[PDB]
Amino acid sequence: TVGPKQAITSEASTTYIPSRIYSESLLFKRQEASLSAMAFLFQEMISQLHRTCKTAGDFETKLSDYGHNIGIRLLELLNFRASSSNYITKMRRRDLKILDILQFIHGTLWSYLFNHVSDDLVKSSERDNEYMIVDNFPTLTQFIPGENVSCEYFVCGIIKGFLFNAGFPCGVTAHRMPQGGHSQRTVYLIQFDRQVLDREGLRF
Amino acid sequence: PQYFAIIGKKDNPVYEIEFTNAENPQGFPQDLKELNPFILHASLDIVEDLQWQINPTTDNCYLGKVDHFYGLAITAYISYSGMKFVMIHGNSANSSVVIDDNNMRSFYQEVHELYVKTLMNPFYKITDPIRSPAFDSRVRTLARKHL
Amino acid sequence: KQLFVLRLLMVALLATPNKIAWHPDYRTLIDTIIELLNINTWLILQKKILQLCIKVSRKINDFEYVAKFSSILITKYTHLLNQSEQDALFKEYIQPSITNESITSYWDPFILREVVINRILDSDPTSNEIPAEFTCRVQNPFKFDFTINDIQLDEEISEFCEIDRKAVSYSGPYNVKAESIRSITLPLIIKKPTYKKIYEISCLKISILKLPLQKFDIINDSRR
Amino acid sequence: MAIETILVINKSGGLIYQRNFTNDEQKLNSNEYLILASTLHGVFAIASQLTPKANTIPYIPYVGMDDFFKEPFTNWNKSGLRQLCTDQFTMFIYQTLTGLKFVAISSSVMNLAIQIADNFLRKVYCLYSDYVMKDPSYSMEMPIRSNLFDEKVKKMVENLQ
Amino acid sequence: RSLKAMGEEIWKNKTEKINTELFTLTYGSIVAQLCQDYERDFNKVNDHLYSMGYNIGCRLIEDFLARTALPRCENLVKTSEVLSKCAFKIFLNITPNITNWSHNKDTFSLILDENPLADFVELPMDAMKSLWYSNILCGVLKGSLEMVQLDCDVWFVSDILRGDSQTEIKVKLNRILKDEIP
Repeated sequence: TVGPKQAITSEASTTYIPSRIYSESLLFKRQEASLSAMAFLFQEMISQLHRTCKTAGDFETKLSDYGHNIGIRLLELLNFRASSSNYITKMRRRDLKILDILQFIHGTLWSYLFNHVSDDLVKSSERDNEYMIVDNFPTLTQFIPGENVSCEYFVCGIIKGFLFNAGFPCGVTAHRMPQGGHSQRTVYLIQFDRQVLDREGLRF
Repeated sequence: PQYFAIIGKKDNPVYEIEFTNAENPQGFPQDLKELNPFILHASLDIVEDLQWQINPTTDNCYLGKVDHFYGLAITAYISYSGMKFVMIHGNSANSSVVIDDNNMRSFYQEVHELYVKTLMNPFYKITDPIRSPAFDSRVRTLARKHL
Repeated sequence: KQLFVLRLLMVALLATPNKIAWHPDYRTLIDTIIELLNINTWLILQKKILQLCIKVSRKINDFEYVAKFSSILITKYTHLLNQSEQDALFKEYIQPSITNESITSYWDPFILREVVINRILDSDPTSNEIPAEFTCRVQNPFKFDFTINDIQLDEEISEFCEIDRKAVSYSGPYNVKAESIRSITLPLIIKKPTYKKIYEISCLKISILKLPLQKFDIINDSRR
Repeated sequence: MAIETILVINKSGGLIYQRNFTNDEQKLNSNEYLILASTLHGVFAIASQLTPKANTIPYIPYVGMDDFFKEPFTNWNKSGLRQLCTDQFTMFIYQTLTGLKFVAISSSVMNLAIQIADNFLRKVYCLYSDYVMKDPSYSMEMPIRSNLFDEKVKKMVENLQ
Repeated sequence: RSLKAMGEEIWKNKTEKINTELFTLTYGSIVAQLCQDYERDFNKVNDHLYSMGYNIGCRLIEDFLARTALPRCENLVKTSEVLSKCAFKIFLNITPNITNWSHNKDTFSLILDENPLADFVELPMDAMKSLWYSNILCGVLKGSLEMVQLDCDVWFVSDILRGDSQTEIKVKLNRILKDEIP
């Protein structure tokens, strides 16, 4: 009973020290787990959502909401641990262009989620506000037959959840472009809206 | 005395506390009930103006005193997720805040650390008030040690 | 900042010792200050705007808006209007409204719980003559009801039923409690013989010191 | 040694997987493989049943192609059918401790064959665990529908020879 | 040769590593959505996490036996040693140890010093008596152990996240008398 939605309390500074209850180190210890356990939890996720949903579209939106609830957490944790706690630090750039948060994703997010850095990151020549984020080998979903793409939305559900909470609202879809020796390649394309673009249209 | 707040993106507060020096056992005479929520919502406009610009009036997470208004120095801070850490400075006379940027910037840094510790709970979703007494105990010890 | 300076205009107009008549700049000022916050987020500021708007619309003496913004302050009923202190002024801004044009249907339809229509015979010589449904005989039904506001003097008067049969009642002019669920006493249906065919009823008609209003249907379901 | 037709049966029913691949011909597959898989399921129990009036360790030959295992290992069918040997083919069978069996019909004709067979069928058990059991669309005890498991095993067999 | 030695050898061959923090975040999003959509009725979500864990473990045992070939555990103390020393050591990076046997050696408690399934988690206050957080392993510890026909039943007593001193799970088996004919 400290902060309700009803009032504000007034208590004096430089009073007595209160009790010590719960604390934890924010910086990561290096922890590893098998790929099989997270793959088993991932297929159990897709199995339960296959069980309790009717058609493909709202299944995809529910999986994207599942990814969203990791991404909105993950933004502040990765930026705070890339700024460096009780140790003396400061504050990163807190980047605000479009072309460097995607650089931040392709550099740090994919090398945080996985051992390897993300592969390629190109724009679209035919239209602006379309950005291609591509890998060669999806390590979330390498265990499903390749003709289904909807099970690939969870990771781009992260990316929308990484982007909308960072101040750039957008929308993502994913397709599979079988280019080269990689049969599954998994393009994720990011559709922004107009209302952000003219904002950076206003900023020269 | 200082009024401290953390405000959401859809203009709602998740944390609010007011802490005073013990000489004035009652703090902020008559401003506390009416003036201090309204001038904070007024300062949210200009913090929303300066969040998207590049070169201020470096590093964009901290920023100085954003306005001065009825002799009150209003100091802001912008987190990575868009949360805004506006905290005002009152006194009977005028107040100097820029000399405490050696200390108050660090105060905003570990209360940002405390907010990241709050956010990592999977049960705690955003647009929820931070209804935890442990958070109060840490932020008033940080208010004591960063006076 | 426009919100703050319109608040400053309205509080500076509040504190004058003079008197001022009605003028439609006040009308457009009230609609732009209510529409300025996205009311129809933060809730304390919405309370602190319309708690001044009700005082200015009292000082102008246009009772339609103090009735309207009292029936907008009903949205913030269950928190941040404290235990009959601010609800005291929420009463004394609504009693001259309810003795005037404010005849709206008592702020919410969430009053009536699931009433039970049993009857209690006393003879084993008569039991269910025939050739879920109730098979009502010679007895009387029962209702129970609540309100949730911190105010007192919710006053039901003349509770009776719908366009159903000659089921009637007698008198109900008594009170009901503030927070609790006061079970209203025996309504005493004086039923008439009709045809066997069944048809359920939604609710029954209750006035709150007014004319008898519409349904105020049962919670969570129709509860037939 | 050389493997030419693959069969994966259920632990308690008719078979889930069958491929007569690398025989460039058409042989019948419709509905007699269910009957023969059920008779293998019966006669494993019959062959275990009789007792004459009376080890079990395999070896690593680096079969395949980082292999799947780098040590000698153990076996889960002490008293059960292990191969069948005829004029035209030898059938190598290997069951797993949960009750699931794997059948490799091998057209090579006439000890060490048991070692390389148990090593190969443990490797295809590893690819079955790593590529079918992880799949969410695959329900339990249903026919194999994965297209990926196909070129995971075709490449293994064409890496063997 | 010994299981407590060769589990580390399997921990450095054909176990592709992934960060445990991602595993915690996806499990936390699962239990957060399960909390939200069941209208805060916290006794049902332990059953639903058990129903997820049964389908985890009944497919996990055929990967565990494939990655490491073992004979059948001839006594249930060897079951406790493989669950202490290779089962939770290959998949997760944790080495729990066994204590608190029943005197007839039917029941064993798996004391678990730290859980890498819940790092950042703090429970809400209304759920503080009726939600065991890391329920999912219990379904696994039914499922896998039900497929080697050790017909057991798995349940919690206490955990650190509920304010108690320690996390331990007590498992006892009922009957077996069933196995492959070979």
